[PDB]
Amino acid sequence: AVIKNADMSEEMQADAVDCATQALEKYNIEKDIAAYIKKEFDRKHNPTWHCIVGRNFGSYVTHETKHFIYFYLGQVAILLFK
Amino acid sequence: YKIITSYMPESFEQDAVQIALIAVDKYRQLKDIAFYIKHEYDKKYPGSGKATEGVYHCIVGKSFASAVSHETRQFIHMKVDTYHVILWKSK
Repeated sequence: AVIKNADMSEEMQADAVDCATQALEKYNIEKDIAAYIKKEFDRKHNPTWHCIVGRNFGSYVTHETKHFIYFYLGQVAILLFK
Repeated sequence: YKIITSYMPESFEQDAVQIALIAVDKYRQLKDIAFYIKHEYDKKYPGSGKATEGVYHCIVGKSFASAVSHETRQFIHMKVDTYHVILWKSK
């Protein structure tokens, strides 16, 4: 997995950047991949998050408290916030 | 100019559609139209600085995807001018 920029809970971010392999191997489509990744992240970290995975989409909106990163994995990216 | 999904108030949805049409007619890139939408849609929504927490979402691009339990009846994700654009309240 890779990244573009980061201002986040780097412990939770770098934990998720290697925990998302479970959903990537688990699911089989970008919608289902993002679903199975975010469900695992919500069960693990906390009951408040927001992730948009995939590519070919842009975003410039205000972030949450302590999470903001564009962390990718082989040009199938993730936009992560709390 | 076309919409694909919206759970929201009809007048608020039409206002967002008009603002999005104006922005898409004006702005160019993904970040540029994302920023114009995110800024200009915060006017006609009265921002309540009370205990409720809400925000704007910006997705103006070719093809990504998501499926979440967002804010109840507060999310409009359209697909217009060969650019899907999702905007939802922060849960």
